[PDB]
Formats: sequence, C-alpha cells, structure tokens
Amino acid sequence: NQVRPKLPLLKILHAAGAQGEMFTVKEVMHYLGQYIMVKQLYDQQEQHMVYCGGDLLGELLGRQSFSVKDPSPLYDMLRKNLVT
Amino acid sequence: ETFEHWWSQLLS
Repeated sequence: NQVRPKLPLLKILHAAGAQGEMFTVKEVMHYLGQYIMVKQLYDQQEQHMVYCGGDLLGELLGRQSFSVKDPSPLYDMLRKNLVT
Repeated sequence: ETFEHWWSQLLS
C-alpha cells in the first residue's frame, strides 16, 4: 500500500511540498512531477525533455538529462530509492 | 504535448 523513499529522494519530494515519509506510488510520482515543474527543469519547446544537471535530482538519477517519453532511467532510480 | 501531459501518464 505504501513505500518509503530513501533520504536523497525524500528531500526532493519534501521540497515539492510532500509531508511525511510514507507515500503511495502515485504520491511519489505526483511530488516528483511538481518538483520538476516548479523548478522548471523541463524544456519549453520539447517539454518531455528534463535537464537535471546541477540539481540534486540529477545527482540521484546519475544523469544530466532524461526524457519523460523514455522513463526507464526514472523508474530505475525509483527502484533504487523506494523501499516497500 | 506539455510536460504535465507526458508526466501524468507515466505508468499508464
């Protein structure tokens, strides 16, 4: 019913307005999208493109950028940072 | 599409 994000990810979620430490999958996804939207990490022209270099999100993902259209790297980071 | 459109449909 819920997962616990490891610290690095929990800080990012909190910065997007998340409260607590236990969340559902969709909850994690919601705050993560709000983090990206708020900090405007996506490109204005190609909005599926997210540049995270120089942001803690990029340090956690192990990448300077990713595409929401090919989420594999995103899901790989979540499997490594979410505990059931 | 917009960022919201793409993101809201991850895992769908």
